[PDB]
Amino acid sequence: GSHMSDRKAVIKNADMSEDMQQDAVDCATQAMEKYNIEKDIAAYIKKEFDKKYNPTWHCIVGRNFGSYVTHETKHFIYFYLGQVAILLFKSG
Amino acid sequence: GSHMSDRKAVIKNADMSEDMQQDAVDCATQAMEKYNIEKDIAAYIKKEFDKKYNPTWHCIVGRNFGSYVTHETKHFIYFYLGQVAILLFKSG
Amino acid sequence: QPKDDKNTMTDS
Amino acid sequence: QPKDDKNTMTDS
Ligand SMILES: [Co+2]
Ligand SMILES: [Co+2]
Repeated sequence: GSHMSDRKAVIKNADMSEDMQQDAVDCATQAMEKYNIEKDIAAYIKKEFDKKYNPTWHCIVGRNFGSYVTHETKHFIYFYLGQVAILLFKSG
Repeated sequence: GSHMSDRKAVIKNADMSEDMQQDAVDCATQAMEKYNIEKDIAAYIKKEFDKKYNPTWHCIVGRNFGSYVTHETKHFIYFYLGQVAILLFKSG
Repeated sequence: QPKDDKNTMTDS
Repeated sequence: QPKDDKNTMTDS
């Protein structure tokens, strides 16, 4: 509820407007304030993005993973919040 | 080139035909025979599935992550090969 | 949870 | 690599 209010956002790779990037960081911050487990954090972010920015989003949250994904233009972000990586993108 | 020929496949969650599940395991096995890094393993699997089973697939490979994703019916698998988890699904 | 959503978590 | 594909890897 406040333990994330000091975490550092580092954008690693984005194809996304600055405003939507900010919203992704804000959403992930909110998720991590509420939830401890990666799957629940990912669920919160995905559902919020489906509401704010239309379906269909997909979210991966974790400390060790690689990915290869396809996304709609201007709808991709990969970033860290503290030591946790978040992949968030729209496809479908 | 042979160091994966003794690894155990454990299906955790699937919405997929038995034959396609077998192909996913086989594909991941081939990928891991060739590539050491999770991102390259994921890329190999995604590209093969796009070819064999049509676009658009997405693949996550790693030891620590959670996810929340949406997929087309009958086109989802989440499994381990040895100690590495593989998420593979079709959306778009 | 919708039928075509999925939620995954790696083992410890 | 296609423009709308992406490849990610976590840091060590
Ligand atoms: Co807090
Ligand atoms: Co080998």
